[PDB]
Amino acid sequence: ASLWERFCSWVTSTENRLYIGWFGVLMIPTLLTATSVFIIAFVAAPPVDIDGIREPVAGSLLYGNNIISGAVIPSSAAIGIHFYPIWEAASLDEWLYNGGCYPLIVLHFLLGVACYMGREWELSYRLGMRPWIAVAFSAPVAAATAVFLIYPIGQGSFSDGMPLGISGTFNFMIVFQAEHNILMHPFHQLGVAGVFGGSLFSAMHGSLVTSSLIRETTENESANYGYKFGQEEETYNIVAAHGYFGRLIFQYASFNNSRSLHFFLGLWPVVGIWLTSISVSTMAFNLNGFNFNQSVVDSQGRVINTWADIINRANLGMEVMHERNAHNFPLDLA
Amino acid sequence: FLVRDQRLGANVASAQGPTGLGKYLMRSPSGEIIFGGETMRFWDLRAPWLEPLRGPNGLDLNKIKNDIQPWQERRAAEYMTHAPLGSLNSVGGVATEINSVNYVS
Amino acid sequence: MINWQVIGQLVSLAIIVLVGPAVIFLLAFKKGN
Amino acid sequence: DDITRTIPLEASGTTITLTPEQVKRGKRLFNSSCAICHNGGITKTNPNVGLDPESLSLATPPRDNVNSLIDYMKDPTSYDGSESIAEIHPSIKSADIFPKMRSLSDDDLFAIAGHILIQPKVASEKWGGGKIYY
Amino acid sequence: AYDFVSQELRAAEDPEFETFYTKNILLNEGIRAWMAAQDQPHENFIFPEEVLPRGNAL
Amino acid sequence: RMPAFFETFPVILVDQDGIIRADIPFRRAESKYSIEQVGVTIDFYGGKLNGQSFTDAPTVKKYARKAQLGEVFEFDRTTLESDGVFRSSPRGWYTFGHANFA
Amino acid sequence: APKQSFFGGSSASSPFVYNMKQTGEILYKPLNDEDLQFHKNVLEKSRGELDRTSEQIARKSWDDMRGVIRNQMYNMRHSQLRLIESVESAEKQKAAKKNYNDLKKSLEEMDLAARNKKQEDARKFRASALKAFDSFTTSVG
Amino acid sequence: VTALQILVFALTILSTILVVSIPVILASPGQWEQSKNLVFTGAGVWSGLVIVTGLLNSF
Amino acid sequence: EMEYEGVMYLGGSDKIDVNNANIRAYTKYPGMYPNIAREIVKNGPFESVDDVLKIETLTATQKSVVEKYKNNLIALPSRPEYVIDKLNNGLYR
Amino acid sequence: FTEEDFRQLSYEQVKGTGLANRCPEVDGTKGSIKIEKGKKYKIVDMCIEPKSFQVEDEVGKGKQARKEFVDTKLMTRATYTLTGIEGPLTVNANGDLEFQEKDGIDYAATTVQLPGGERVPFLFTVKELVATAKGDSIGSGTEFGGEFTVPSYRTGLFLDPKGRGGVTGYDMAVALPGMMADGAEGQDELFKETNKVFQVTKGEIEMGVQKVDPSTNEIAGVFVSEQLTDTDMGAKAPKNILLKGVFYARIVEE
Amino acid sequence: ALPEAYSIFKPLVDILPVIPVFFLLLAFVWQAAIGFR
Amino acid sequence: VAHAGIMVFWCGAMTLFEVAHFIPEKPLYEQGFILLPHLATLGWGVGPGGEIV
Ligand code: CLA
Ligand SMILES: CCCCCCCCCCCCCCCCCC(=O)OC[C@H](CO[C@@H]1O[C@H](CO)[C@H](O)[C@H](O)[C@H]1O)OC(=O)CCCCCCCCCCCCCCCCC
Ligand SMILES: CCCCCCCCCCCCCCCC(=O)OC[C@H](COP(=O)(O)OC[C@@H](O)CO)OC(=O)CCCCCCCCCCCCCCC
Ligand code: HEM
Ligand SMILES: CC1=C(/C=C/C(C)=C/C=C/C(C)=C/C=C/C=C(C)/C=C/C=C(C)/C=C/C2=C(C)CCCC2(C)C)C(C)(C)CCC1
Ligand SMILES: CC1=C(/C=C/C(C)=C/C=C\C(C)=C/C=C/C=C(C)/C=C\C=C(C)\C=C\C2=C(C)CCCC2(C)C)C(C)(C)CCC1
Ligand code: OEX
Ligand SMILES: [Cl-]
Ligand SMILES: [Fe+3]
Repeated sequence: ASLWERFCSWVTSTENRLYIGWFGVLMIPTLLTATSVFIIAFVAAPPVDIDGIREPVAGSLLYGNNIISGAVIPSSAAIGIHFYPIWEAASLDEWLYNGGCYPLIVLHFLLGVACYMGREWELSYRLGMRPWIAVAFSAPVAAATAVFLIYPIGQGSFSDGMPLGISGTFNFMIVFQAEHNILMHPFHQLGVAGVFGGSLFSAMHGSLVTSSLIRETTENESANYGYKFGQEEETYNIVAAHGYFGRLIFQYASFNNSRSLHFFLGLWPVVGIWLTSISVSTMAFNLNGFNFNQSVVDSQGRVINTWADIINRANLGMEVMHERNAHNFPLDLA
Repeated sequence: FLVRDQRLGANVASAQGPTGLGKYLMRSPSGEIIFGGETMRFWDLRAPWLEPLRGPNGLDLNKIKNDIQPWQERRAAEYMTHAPLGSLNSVGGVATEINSVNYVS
Repeated sequence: MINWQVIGQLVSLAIIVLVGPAVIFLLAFKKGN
Repeated sequence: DDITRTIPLEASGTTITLTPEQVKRGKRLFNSSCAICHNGGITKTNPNVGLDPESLSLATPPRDNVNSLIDYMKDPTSYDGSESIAEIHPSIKSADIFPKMRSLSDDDLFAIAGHILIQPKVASEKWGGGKIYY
Repeated sequence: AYDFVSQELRAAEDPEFETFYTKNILLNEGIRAWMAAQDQPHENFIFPEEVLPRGNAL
Repeated sequence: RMPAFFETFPVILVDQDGIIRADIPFRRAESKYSIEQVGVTIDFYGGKLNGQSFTDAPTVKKYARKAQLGEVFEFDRTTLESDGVFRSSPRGWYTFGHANFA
Repeated sequence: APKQSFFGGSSASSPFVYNMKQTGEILYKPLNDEDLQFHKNVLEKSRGELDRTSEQIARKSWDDMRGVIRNQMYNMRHSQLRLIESVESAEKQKAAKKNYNDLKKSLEEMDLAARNKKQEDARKFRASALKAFDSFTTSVG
Repeated sequence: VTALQILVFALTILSTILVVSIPVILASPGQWEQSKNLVFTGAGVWSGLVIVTGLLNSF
Repeated sequence: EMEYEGVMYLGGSDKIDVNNANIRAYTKYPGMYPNIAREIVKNGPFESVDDVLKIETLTATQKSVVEKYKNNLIALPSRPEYVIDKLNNGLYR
Repeated sequence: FTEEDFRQLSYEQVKGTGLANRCPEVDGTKGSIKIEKGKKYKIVDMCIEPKSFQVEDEVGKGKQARKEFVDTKLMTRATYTLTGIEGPLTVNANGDLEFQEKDGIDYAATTVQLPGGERVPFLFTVKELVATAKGDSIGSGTEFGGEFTVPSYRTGLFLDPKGRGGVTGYDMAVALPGMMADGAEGQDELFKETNKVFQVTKGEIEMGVQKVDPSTNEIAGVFVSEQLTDTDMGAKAPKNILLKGVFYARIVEE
Repeated sequence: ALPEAYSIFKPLVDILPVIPVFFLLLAFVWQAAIGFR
Repeated sequence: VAHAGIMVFWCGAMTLFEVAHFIPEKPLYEQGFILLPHLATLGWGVGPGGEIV
């Protein structure tokens, strides 16, 4: 009945087409200015001095750059992790040369998915249900915090963060594995077992549902037309798909509780991407991966190479050739 | 390496570094005299072994040239080699170093 | 030439592992908990 | 293996035999007292003079023998014998400024300097070369 | 799908055109020239230290 | 010669034992042995340059980089407007189509 | 048969220091004549740097005189510690222990008058730390 | 002094009996209503022996 | 440049060629690197080979140490691309 | 904003504010500096700050039109001034009082942007400056002037985007190996973007004292500097640039 | 190192930080002995 | 307070674990010490220049 409560009951109303709740008062204007700067600086941004060595990199669609090469380039390394908005520049094109578009996208995108994560809580409150889909979105939000914010916090400049582009992510991965050895890190090792394991259990659980459907349908028409939406009964025998997979491996290697099965779908990729997002952030403070270089020695003391040395000859070759004229001293950030 | 090439007789300013910028001594974006190279991102460092060489406008080019007392070369050569860069099995290096030291900071 | 340290480090580890399931193993035996 | 650890003692070619214990004593003391600056014969803070078999021979006392390396850690000089680089390098003379040199004996300077000459005999291209031989 | 031939003609005909794709090609020649003496030892790649592509100062 | 697996290869010169003698180096400073240091001479035989031998150190490096491609040939490439990267044979295009269809 | 060892038996790969004790004498003497002369040598150097602070108080440039008390005189409290644990008697050691403590207290009050930009207050803390420096040197002999 | 050495060695012997037999005696169905100052005697001699080890460390 | 005829003098041989050679090319001769080759790269001999023996601010025992290796030095026309990185060169082991 | 007002500031209040590169004025007139013909002399602390970067561009380019210096905008940061360009002044040509270059931060690598979107980089330097002025007194007039050699922007060991360089680097477009496999008249000869030339050109300066002080604190005057820009190691033609800002110096008696 | 009276107990204080890992694993032993009720 | 006991029991057992492996020639950071730098910041045992006695 108040002049504010009539506004306060519109924001927290579930009658809208998209939910526009109190976390959506922050993520709608921040993502829309992380979209409007990303779309413009992918098409028509000028070349950006990323390294602070006065050699600009041209990553927008006007300057060549088919879309598996274009990127919103990160900031200048002379700027560093200094706060660089538009009003702290002498002009708007001087702001574009130092790569000001990268912190304007990535501080609004990170603040937008942090309030997407609260908005994913918020509709699970107004609809009256269990609220932990915000916890499952905390694995991509941390992983988008690890490559974009925490790796620029630990490693100095904002130029070490991931470029907003497709070929920039492949450049970010080769430079990372040169200096941090992420492939032999035991927490990235868990994350690819939650990425392959999560891709296994999607192809495993999604198979055993669709292979044990009860036929509420004809022969020639599509199978999906037999599940009327909002029905009460289950559309597949859980007891037959359990008796399938209890014959495949053995009887007690399979969940005939479908709630403990579906929790195991929400636990294996989400904990794995939680451990990847830690690993990139602990390698941001240079707690690197395992280093078994030159470990195997014979009785005379001659070095016998193992399989971690042939990784290292790759790791050294992408170490001397990344940042090919940005180094003046023999050790990399030591 | 500002010390070592000055001890080989270089004018350590007017370095003419490889990209055209300063190799040893450089200019900060706010206009201070800072160290050049990749270490220009860490230009806002206040450290007690170099702050006796900073004047009001950054690093003084006269105090660097003369009063560069050898306890600072002790602390620079120690802190360069004792960098926070390690491994999970405690190997000190730039992640491509052979193992002969157990040091993570 | 006897080591005398990892003898002492593992004879004290055997004391330590005989503490935690020496509370529970007597408590299972005596119906307490 | 490891039958010949026949490093030269001083000039004119008198040699010495190290023994197995003085080599495990040497490698464990070269590590964690030297090898944070000399990881495989390089010098990390002065890389154009290192622990090569060639570059140790081309000094004004040639340091390819153990008796000029015992005299090195007791009293260091520069690469041309003129100055005394002791306030920027750890030694027995400067063991007040460098606390790692405070406790080790003369008998394990022979073990440390036995390790500098053994390493080009078993790891010849890798010792003193940079990362190219890693 | 190694290279974009539109951008290799341009980067040879402009010595200030650079992208993350063009930085990704130089990282591949670091991998293929440093690992080759160790990965394929039957070929006997006896590359000296002056001819393999290093960057600057490291 | 560069093998088929590579795409860029350093132009190193070997004798009949495998040992290097000249390398046309990437780093000219403190290069221990180069094309003009050891002074290699090209003696062409057969073809268009039957008997043309020259010891000019800039012109030896030109036909040194080409001869790691296997054999030198004069190309007419103002006809199809050629771009300069090696294409693939119909032996290798058939096998891409047929081992992916199968 | 492989030569295997169980929890000791110091071969080339055994990571145990229950063997490998030191045999010879410690050839660094802990307080000899050569570095005690070097501690006297830096006391000639450090007294010239506190003498040099007076012209930078008059020039009112603070980051020189807040920096020149850390530039050469960083190894001053370490060398003043080594001189007072070198003397023989204990009742003369109290006289050197007290004015080393009255030096340190005087020195940082000059630093507190340096950050606050107090020219009239830093000139008395400079001269009080100066005569405490000369009171130190005839206390240690 | 080595008389301190056997004192703190007697502390680690007595606290090994204390850390096992205190939660056995509390969480039995009996043995707590009967033996409270069997624990507080053992806890008293443990806190007693620390004080005796404490000012003997000054000497 | 792409072609340079004086590349065999810059190290990896004898005949250092003092005008555009690096400071660490004098490491291969004993008694030569740290402070006696300070005055060979500073106030350099851009005249001839025997201009380096008539150079000043040397001790007379330093001038005799150059005389042991007089045939391991030439004088080339000074290229400006190598004079700039005469002291650092970006070349560490 | 003199020297004696600037040295009282702490580093914690100069850092970040853009005041650390501002070429400190003075406040003095009715003075002179006498330079004796026998005594030794040195300029020290010679801070030089430009303003209004202007690149000469053609407007007609056929006939009947000049090359008007179009005003640009600065593009890097506030990194552009020079600091501490000391050098000996006591040499005296049949009068003239010349000072040669000794050391200091001679150069500052900044880029400016023309109208049209093209960014020209240049190396604003005063390296090898030999500036003479008529007379023996210094103050309120007595314009110095001399030639400085700029070096090239990139050095010889600057690697390209494709790994080519002058001192280092590849000597062929190695990503186009079929163009290298031609034997006659097509063997990457189209590219002389490959042969990198470290070329060195010269620039002129002329500076007026415009104020003095008879004790120290020499000029806080103005300067006009004509100069070439970056040629990309001999790939594109350099433009002329005209800089006109404020320098400041200090003569000590040696 | 340790004080010279307590230097014999150096094998005792080498595994005493590992005891807070054992207190987490004691709760799984105590739950399994009662039968996870 | 059982759990507040095991926080203090870590601080008791780790600080005795740091000082058992002390080796006084090395600095604090070359041995992986994590609670002894917290006590040397408070000035217990630290001398001039950063060395501890
Ligand atoms: C077979 C091999 C293999 C596999 C399976 C993986 C797998 C993985 N790697 Mg890995 N890697 C490999 C080889 C491999 N790698 C090799 C060989 C290298 C060395 C070159 C690396 C180097 C490497 C690095 C350096 C990193 C990884 C990372 C990762 C993880 C990426 C997925 C993730 O966490 O994103 C999680 C999801 C996101 C980040 C997306 C966030 C989504 C946000 C919240 C919203 C989306 C906005 C969007 C625009 C909206 C849509 C628009 C709408 C209109 C539809 C994953 C575990 C990364 C990692 O673990 O940390 C992040 C990482 O940093 N790898
Ligand atoms: C972020 C924090 C989150 C929590 C993380 C911590 C908990 C995670 C578990 C990690 C801890 C595992 C147990 C501790 C291992 C190290 C102990 C050690 O040996 O120190 C290793 C150290 C080595 O001592 C070294 O000495 C050197 C001196 O020359 C240096 O001073 C080194 O700094 C020093 O580390 O001491 C020992 O050698 C003790 C050996 C005693 C032998 C028995 C130890 C048994 C310990 C494991 C018992 C099983 C419990 C395992 C966990 C079970 C569940 C999987
Ligand atoms: C809450 C509702 C707010 C209004 C609607 C939102 C409109 C969103 C606009 C699109 C984004 C534009 C991004 C700027 C893009 C950008 O970078 O602009 C930068 C632009 C460039 O400046 P110049 O480079 O020309 O600087 C001048 C110098 O170069 C001259 O030497 O600055 C402007 O011209 C002014 C633009 C802001 C003017 C805004 C109006 C100011 C009035 C404020 C009123 C406050 C009251 C509001 C009451 C609620
Ligand atoms: C066991 C200890 C050590 C040994 C045997 C050792 C050995 C040597 C030797 C023989 C030299 C050559 C001296 C010369 O030719 O003039 C040298 C040079 C050098 N060492 Fe060490 N070293 C030790 C410890 C260290 C440490 C810990 C550091 C790091 C602080 C260090 C830094 C240097 C430097 C900088 C040089 C080069 C000197 C120069 O440039 O003139 N040394 N070392
Ligand atoms: C003098 C000294 C010593 C000794 C010491 C001692 C003897 C101590 C004692 C100590 C002790 C004696 C301690 C104890 C502690 C304990 C604690 C701290 C506990 C805790 C507990 C808990 C935590 C529990 C929990 C739980 C519950 C409640 C129920 C169920 C579950 C669980 C199990 C989890 C030595 C020789 C070493 C050295 C020198 C010094
Ligand atoms: C101070 C001290 C002390 C104390 C100690 C303590 C306090 C202890 C505690 C505690 C403990 C020590 C505990 C224990 C634990 C144990 C163990 C032994 C571990 C583990 C186990 C396990 C791991 C198993 C598990 C399982 C089950 C059964 C169920 C499920 C499955 C599984 C397998 C998981 C004393 C007095 C002696 C003296 C000396 C020093
Ligand atoms: O830029 Mn991107 O990045 Ca990973 O590092 Mn540090 O800064 Mn550069 O380096 Mn090596
Ligand atoms: Cl650098
Ligand atoms: Fe399902």
